[PDB]
Amino acid sequence: GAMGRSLLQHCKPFRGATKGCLRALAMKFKTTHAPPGDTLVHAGDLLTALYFISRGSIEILRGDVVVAILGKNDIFGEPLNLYARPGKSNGDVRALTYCDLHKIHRDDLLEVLDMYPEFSDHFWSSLEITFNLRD
Repeated sequence: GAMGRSLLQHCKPFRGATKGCLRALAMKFKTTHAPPGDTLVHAGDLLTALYFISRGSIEILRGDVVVAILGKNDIFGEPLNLYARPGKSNGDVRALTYCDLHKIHRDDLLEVLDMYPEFSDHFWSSLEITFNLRD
């Protein structure tokens, strides 16, 4: 489907997902369309979603200082497989330009990966989170 094809643009983490696995992931991902200036994550928020940027630019702030710019195929959040509870964000995440993001909630991603344990190992090993927001 269209979402599955969109997710494949994030090459390495989705490499090797079978049709059933990619379909199950795609059903839980949503496309977020953020206009300039919209804040996607506030400092201190629980890190309950993983974000893949499809296009557009994102500002990461620590305090009110811009500390990173993320763009196409960059990823932000925290690895979801390391703790039973979500961490809190060390920074604000805001759109610089119009942005299209693929967003999956933590609970939904972990539930899908329950059904695909070998893919889950590949996913967390090959995920290279561009900006780890864990405080």
